Amino acid sequence: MAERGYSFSLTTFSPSGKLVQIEYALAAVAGGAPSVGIKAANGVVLATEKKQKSILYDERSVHKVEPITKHIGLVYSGMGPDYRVLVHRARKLAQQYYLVYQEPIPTAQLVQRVASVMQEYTQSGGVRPFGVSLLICGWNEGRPYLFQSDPSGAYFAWKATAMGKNYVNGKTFLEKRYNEDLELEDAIHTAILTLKESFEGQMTEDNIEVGICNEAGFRRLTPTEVRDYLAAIA
Amino acid sequence: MSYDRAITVFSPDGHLFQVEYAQEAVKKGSTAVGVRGRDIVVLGVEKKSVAKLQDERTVRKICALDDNVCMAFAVVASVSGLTADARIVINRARVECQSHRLTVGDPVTVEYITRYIASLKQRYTQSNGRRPFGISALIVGFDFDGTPRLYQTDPSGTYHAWKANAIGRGAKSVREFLEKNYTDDAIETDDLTIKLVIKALLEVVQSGGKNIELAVMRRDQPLKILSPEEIEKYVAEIEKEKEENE
Amino acid sequence: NQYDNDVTVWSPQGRIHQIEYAMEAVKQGSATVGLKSKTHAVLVALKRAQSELAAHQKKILHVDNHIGISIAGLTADARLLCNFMRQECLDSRFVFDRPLPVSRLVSLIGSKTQIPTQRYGRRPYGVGLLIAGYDDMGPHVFQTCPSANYFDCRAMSIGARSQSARTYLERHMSEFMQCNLDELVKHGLRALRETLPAEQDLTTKNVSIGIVGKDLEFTIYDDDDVSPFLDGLEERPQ
Amino acid sequence: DRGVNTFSPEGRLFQVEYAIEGHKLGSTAIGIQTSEGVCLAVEKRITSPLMEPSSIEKIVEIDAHIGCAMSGLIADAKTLIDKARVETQNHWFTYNETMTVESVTQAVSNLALQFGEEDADPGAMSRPFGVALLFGGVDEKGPQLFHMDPSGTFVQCDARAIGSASEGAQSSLQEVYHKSTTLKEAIKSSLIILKQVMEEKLNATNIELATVQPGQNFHMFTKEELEEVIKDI
Amino acid sequence: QSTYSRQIKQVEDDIQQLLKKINELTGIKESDTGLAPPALWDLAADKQTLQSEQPLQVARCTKIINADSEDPKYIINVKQFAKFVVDLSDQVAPTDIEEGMRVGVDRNKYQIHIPLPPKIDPTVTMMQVEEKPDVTYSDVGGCKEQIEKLREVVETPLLHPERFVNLGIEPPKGVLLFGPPGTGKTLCARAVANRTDACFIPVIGSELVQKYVGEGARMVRELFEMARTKKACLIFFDEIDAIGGARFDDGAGGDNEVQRTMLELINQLDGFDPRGNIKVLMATNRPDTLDPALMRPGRLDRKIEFSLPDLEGRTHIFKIHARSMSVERDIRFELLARLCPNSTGAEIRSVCTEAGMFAIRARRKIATEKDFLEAVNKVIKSYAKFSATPRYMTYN
Amino acid sequence: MEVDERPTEQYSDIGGLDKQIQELVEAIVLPMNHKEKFENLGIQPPKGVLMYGPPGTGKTLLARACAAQTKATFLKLAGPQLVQMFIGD
Amino acid sequence: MSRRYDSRTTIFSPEGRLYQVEYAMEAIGHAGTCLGILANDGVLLAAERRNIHKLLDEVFFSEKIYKLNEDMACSVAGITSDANVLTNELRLIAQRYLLQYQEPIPCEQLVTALCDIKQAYTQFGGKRPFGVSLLYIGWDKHYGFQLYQSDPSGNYGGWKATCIGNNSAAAVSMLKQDYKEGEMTLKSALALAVKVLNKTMDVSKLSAEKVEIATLTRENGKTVIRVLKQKEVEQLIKKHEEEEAKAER
Repeated sequence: MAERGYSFSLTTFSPSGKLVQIEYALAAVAGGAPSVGIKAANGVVLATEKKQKSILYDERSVHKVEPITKHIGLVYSGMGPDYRVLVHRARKLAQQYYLVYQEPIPTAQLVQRVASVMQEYTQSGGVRPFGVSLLICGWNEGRPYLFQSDPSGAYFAWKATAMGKNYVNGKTFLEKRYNEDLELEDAIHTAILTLKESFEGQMTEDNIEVGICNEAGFRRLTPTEVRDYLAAIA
Repeated sequence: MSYDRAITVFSPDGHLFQVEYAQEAVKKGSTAVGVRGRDIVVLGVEKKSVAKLQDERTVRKICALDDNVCMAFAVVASVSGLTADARIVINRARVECQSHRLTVGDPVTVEYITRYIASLKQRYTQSNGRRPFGISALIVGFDFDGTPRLYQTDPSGTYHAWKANAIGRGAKSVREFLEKNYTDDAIETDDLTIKLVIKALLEVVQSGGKNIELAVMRRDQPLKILSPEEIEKYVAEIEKEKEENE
Repeated sequence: NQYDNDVTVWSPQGRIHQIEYAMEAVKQGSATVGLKSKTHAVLVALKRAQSELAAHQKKILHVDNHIGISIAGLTADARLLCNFMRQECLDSRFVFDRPLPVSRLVSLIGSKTQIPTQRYGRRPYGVGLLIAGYDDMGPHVFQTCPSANYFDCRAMSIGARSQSARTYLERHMSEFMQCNLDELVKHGLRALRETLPAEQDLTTKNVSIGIVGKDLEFTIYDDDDVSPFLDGLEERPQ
Repeated sequence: DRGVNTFSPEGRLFQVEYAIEGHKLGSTAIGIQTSEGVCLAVEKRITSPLMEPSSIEKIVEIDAHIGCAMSGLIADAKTLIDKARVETQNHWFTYNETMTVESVTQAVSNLALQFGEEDADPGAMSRPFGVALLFGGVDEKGPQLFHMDPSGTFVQCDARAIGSASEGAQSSLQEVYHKSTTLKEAIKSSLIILKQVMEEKLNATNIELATVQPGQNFHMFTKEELEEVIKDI
Repeated sequence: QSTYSRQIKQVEDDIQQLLKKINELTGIKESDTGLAPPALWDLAADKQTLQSEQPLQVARCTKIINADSEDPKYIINVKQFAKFVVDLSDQVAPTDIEEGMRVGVDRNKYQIHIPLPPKIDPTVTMMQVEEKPDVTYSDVGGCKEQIEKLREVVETPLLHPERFVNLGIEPPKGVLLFGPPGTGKTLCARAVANRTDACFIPVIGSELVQKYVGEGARMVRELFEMARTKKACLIFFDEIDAIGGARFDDGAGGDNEVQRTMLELINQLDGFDPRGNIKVLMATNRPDTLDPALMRPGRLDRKIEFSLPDLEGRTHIFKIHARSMSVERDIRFELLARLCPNSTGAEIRSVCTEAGMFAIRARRKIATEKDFLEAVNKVIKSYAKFSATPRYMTYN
Repeated sequence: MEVDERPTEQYSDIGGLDKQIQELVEAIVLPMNHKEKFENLGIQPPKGVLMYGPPGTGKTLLARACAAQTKATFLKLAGPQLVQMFIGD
Repeated sequence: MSRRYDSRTTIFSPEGRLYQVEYAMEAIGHAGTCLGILANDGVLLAAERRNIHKLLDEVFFSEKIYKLNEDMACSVAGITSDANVLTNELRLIAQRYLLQYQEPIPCEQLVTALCDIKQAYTQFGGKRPFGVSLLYIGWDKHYGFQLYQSDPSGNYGGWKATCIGNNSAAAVSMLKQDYKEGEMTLKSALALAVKVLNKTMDVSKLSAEKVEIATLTRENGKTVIRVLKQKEVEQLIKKHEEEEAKAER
């Protein structure tokens, strides 16, 4: 018939360069799942916590490592429903680029467009902005790239960053550590070790999920493979 | 126009909280005096806030709504600067003025603008998301009869014809200071009207003719905004004169 | 308080407090009696005026020459429903060409007046309508409330202590169908006084008469054109 | 906000009851219906001797044959007049007859109560109007004065006055005027109550009087003709 | 005046210092306050020192308990706040020692020497009742209908309960006073009190609510009981929007305080025994802003109308106010009354008085017609405007 | 609070609502005197009765009236009295 | 409920002005600073990014200064989030006006149009006004070289050297002190720009990663808008060392 309810601003400016209600959203991604992203400089590899901690996981396509398109993949930390819309929206955006350019959407561009809805939800009454942060990968310009889009809509540029449990501590360890000039196989080994540092508990292959982006294209690594990398390194 | 509370609720006073709050919002658009002559109807505004790294155009309380109607704003208060909320009333007022030029192509009437504005403020009450206004405008302009017009409107929704009116820093107070200065000679002499506007602004502002910018508008010619430099020459003589009437 | 102004707070009986207020609004408004026969429908309404140098406001309003309405309550709330009832009846007449039944029309009015009772932050209306109509079956007087709830009566009276008027009506219920146009008014007059104190009876200029049928076209009698219909009344039946 | 659905247990709105108090601070308007015309009186509110009575009016034209004088809150009157003016002109093309004084008053009366705190549209409001309007004009049924009020009710009146004290200004008018009388005596009767209820006293730039006869158009009075009506207070 | 003020400042300082020494030093200089008639009393006074019955200690009898074994037992509360049980007075009547009665008991033996006048059992209720003046009808404007009902409801049943029996109803337990403020309701109320010869006890609702609620409960009960002792009385509760406000309790607001005090008053209205011929009079803005819960309409009886003066109505008050005053006028009472808008009675009454203050300004000593004309114009604007809150958004 | 009867205001002050009167006289007065019967049938004597409704119906009117007439041991307790300004006293 | 709250977004407050508009200015204070300076043959924008982090990859090299058009440039002072929406509105307006006009977009015209949207939200719609003040730099023929400043309050200003973002009062005076009316040329002005950014930051140390510098210089027949690569800015960071001496002397 019609709906009203809540249509006045719910968000008030705090002197910090951010609003109060968005700041709270960033704590939400912190209590979210561990996800790590490191740019290997010959592809980008992104790794995420497979589990939602029930430890019955049986993945064959239900992943949180998802190809949007030919060379873009997304792994996230935070909310499930909020993420599904970003994935559906991302394909429409990538393709929007694919129609005009005949190449899909660069990392920078995809970020600008996803970011505008996340802010929209803030300023408006009767909505709340996402609780999701994205680790976005891509191969554009002849270089691998990795961007971080936060639940606010702000963007921070990162060659390596960590999300989930102990995210803050995660960023400083990466800032010092981050590597480049890595072979594909090595890319996986470094990524898994960084995931060990963020994520607690058991890792086997139904606890962590890995996806790689390189020249051939983004794909999502089979549960057998992840296991071989995990064992290999200290 | 979307909210989820009423914009105002009535009182047994018979005042509108939002219109009175708006009156202070329009004194943010500082003090403006306008006097009506025989052939040049003149308004002048307080503060240009010159620092010679700025432009003079951007701070204006003088706004051209058409090229033969112009207005300067305020009402009552003493509250802080800000051009902007007043500027918004101008942006509505300028469409309102322009739509009439489409309808009647001769120099459009002052009366039309003031009436539309009173009704415009009541209407905003009705919508829950719309912020009301309550301002005073010094409408200046010419008819198709070629006779001078200076009209003024109030937050009470009421417009009156006048030979001199001032608004700002106490609306009744700047107006009364002009009532003293007025004589019958003043309005026919072209020269005399200009001095009235400058004595009123010179009261609330320090070192005018840098904070006094005034425009004359004419029967045959459109809006002319005078340079400040030629206004300062007047301020020096006129301030001599201002002490005399007091 | 503010939990009684909310249209989203209810009693443990399951009654919204805002609907309850809205029924009373009628009751503070002046008494109107609406009766039917098998040839006519009569609307008798009690007037008011501001001054002795003034004529009284018709509480009988003109819709069509086959249907007519009488108001009791707030005039401004009345006028929105009035703009709605005129729009629907005229529609019916162009498209269907049937001299619209009363019974179909009131049910749609019931839908609209119900909408503010469900809305948050919007008040119900609070005017009572006795709608008189004449269709090919014969006359009906339907009464629609500030809620959906509508009545098909032979005679009804609504307003102050209206229960007492019904008693006179019930004693002469059968008679109404036999009686004439002239008498139906006189039986209305005799009901209308029961609502008011027994210290007072009606007068010529506080009575408005609205006559409906298709054996006659719609008429409003004001303050001095009331007199022919008025003669024949009994002073306070108890 | 604080309740704008507010009913008393008697069964009327508090908000409507609040609306009258606003009228009382505002301007004063007298409308008298005569057999020989309708005369309309209104307060101009002088406060400088520089405000020109010919150039500005508060007796305004609904049609070229119909006038309305306003009282109470000025902003509120303007909104009712602009919708009423168009309704009237549109009526004239269609019927080719002047609009009854009653016909225009009914339309404006719809706007007075329709308020509610939330679900508001232009046809609704956030608070009821506190203006009473005296619509006076001459039609084919003769000269009529219809009165519209803040409660959004229309009533025929042969004399109504509303102003500083609505009931007060009407009680002075009840003593003087008689129902059927000459134009000069009706014009005199309008001025006389007006100065006594007000703080302000009778002048020729203090008040504005315009008279509509039947068989005439609406005429707004000239400087001289306004001064002629002042000699008989 | 900077140099001139220092001189004056120093000269006072020195003179002032010297004064301190003189005052202290002189004193009363070893004199006796009693003088000559108390000398005989000194000898008495000494006999009393020897005596055990002097000094008495004031106490109050709290409760009547019988398990009698000497002469009737009563428990009194001593003002050192030790409870002691004492026995029937040494020679005075048992009918003088009652519950809630004051008694003088010996300091050394603790038995009732003599009973004393009653009541000192609450501390707070005694404080809450204040002074009583009388103003008469002359001084209070109007002889109107609104004025007339106040008398008929209050004066007639209390003065003669006979009239009220004849009709076949009881003299009101309750009575309701309503009308907006600034009309002289309190003034009218004082005026009927003298005629009736019915004592009026004024009470303030603002004292009743307090931080911790319970004090106001005991106060209200104690207050009814005191009034009950008085015969043909009125308890007039003025300026109440506690026992006078809206029915609602938030449950973390000052609204809790209101609800306990109201709730005991309901118990009192019915009574432990009924209250035939006892009136409580309550002032509210209008009866629709008063509880449907505290208002249990049979007991409250008549609601007496007072309403905001009309234009005709204010013409009437103004003749009374003017006539009472000493004024020399040429202009008439009706003109000036029509001059005023519908606002309040209070502006129009102030005109009569303001014309007298303009006379001192004018350099007369009594008013004149021109002072009168000046007073209407300033007064209408001044009092009405420059007041009231500029919000009625976001309240309960 | 200590026993001493509270007066009758009579049940023949309220006509109608007869059914309701029967429930009050049975409930309150009978288990007090006639505890033996409440035990005989097999029930405990009540821990009380709550009288609720809209103001002025006679909820209090019946209880006080009936209790005096029958003769009962009457304690006079008032809820607001019990609350005090000293904390938990 | 919703009727028992305050936030005074569309409703005027006791102040005579809305809370939401005044609060937006506070958020702008603790976010990265943007300045525009005037030169004789160009105009330039210099900005501090919202990233205080020690490691940036440069995925998007516009994280503060976005070049809208080939005739215009903007900066962001405030929250990057409200900027994202605004950036997309600007790429359309700036190019639309140009399709019609065939003349480099006037700096004034752009801001007044934009400011109208900023005020629209606060007045109606029940949305808060954007937490971003945008600093527009452009060139049109009839004013010359320009800098205009945009607010959430719908206030515009015609400037020759101004700064908005963090510690703005200091910043505008510092730009006035070093740079008078029409004094300094484009190259020497780029140095001046970095010098004020080094002093005024939310968090100290000025680096290539923390700064982005943009030039409007009119080339041979076209007005060229470029965002300088990290490499070029670095040559200006040493130039900014030289500039500190030069202001004093």
